[PDB]
Amino acid sequence: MASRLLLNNGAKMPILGLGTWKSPPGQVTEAVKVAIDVGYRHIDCAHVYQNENEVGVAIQEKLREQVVKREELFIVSKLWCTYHEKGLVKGACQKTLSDLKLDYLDLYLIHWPTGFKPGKEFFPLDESGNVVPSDTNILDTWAAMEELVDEGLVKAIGISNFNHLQVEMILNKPGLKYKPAVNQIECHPYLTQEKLIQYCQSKGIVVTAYSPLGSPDRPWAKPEDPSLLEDPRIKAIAAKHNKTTAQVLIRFPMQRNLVVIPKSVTPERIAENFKVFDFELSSQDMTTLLSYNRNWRVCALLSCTSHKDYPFHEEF
Ligand SMILES: NC(=O)c1ccc[n+]([C@@H]2O[C@H](COP(=O)([O-])OP(=O)(O)OC[C@H]3O[C@@H](n4cnc5c(N)ncnc54)[C@H](OP(=O)(O)O)[C@@H]3O)[C@@H](O)[C@H]2O)c1
Ligand SMILES: CC(=O)Oc1ccccc1C(=O)Nc1ncc([N+](=O)[O-])s1
Repeated sequence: MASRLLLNNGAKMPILGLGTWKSPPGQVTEAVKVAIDVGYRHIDCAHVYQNENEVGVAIQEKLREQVVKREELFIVSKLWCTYHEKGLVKGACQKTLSDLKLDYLDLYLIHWPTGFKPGKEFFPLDESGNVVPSDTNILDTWAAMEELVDEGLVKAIGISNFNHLQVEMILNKPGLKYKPAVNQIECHPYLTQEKLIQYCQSKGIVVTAYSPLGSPDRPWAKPEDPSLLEDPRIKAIAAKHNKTTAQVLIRFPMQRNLVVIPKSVTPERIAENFKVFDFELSSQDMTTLLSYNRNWRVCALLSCTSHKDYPFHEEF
């Protein structure tokens, strides 16, 4: 097992990163500092997580402490849906850079394929509970992303929650300058993404697996919901390797050649989640974990099912 994957921009991306969605501003600074100390060199961020300033403080302090050099870190952020208009893309990126206190991002993703009405609401909704869309399309937004590479603001650009037809649309864009480097998608044993992964990987697009532990702190979690961390089949596999269930769930996408980004603000867990390079899941473990697929999504973007670019109508 190698620790980094080669992207189609020629850069290498650490296969393990720290997630920061739901990491409070008052805890994420310590969380990122601890991650850096124990060996994480990839942090997954987003404007919409409302904590990029506090992530940037942690990064800046570790650089000042000479713990790590900038070129050794791989920092990822994401363009929010209200900024899909070509004229707003650069300014959204610069705002993220200012918050993170960085000169450049290693990777900037379109967070969702769906553009939302521009303004001061992350999620403009109407009386039907549906999102107010913007007059944008993914190809024009992609063109604006491409300019950020030429302007040196980001080293790589990519997409998130795009289905394979949406990836194909970009790959066939008239005037395409840069292929997406990464498609970041939800992936875990209840949503195995076999076709979308095979598709992206066949195109040289690296897949990042999000919510690998099943996002147990997701704000919409219900007692009747399944739980990967408490799944007794997965506990059994973990017991066999003398590892925790979290460690199995993190190692699982790694062996499929995916990048994986488990989130924690707990120092012991941040350390524990990193201890995944000292064992291997067997071929049958992998086949068994894949058999648990139920196409069960934590992030289904249910407020946008009528948006023209809603990604989860298609099979994959
Ligand atoms: N592109 C997108 O649209 C998108 C969507 C969702 C997520 N993401 C990214 O993916 C990252 C990870 O996904 P996620 O935050 O949804 O959930 P996740 O990483 O699957 O799970 C996070 C939850 O698991 C807990 N946890 C972490 N390590 C644990 C361990 N060793 N044992 C027991 N519990 C543990 C955390 O608790 P504590 O924090 O309290 O320790 C937190 O409650 C996000 O933070 C974000 O960066 C991206
Ligand atoms: C359904 C709903 O309203 O869930 C919530 C309940 C409480 C607090 C926050 C959310 C929420 O939607 N948070 C998000 N952060 C990032 C998001 N993204 O990237 O799409 S959505």
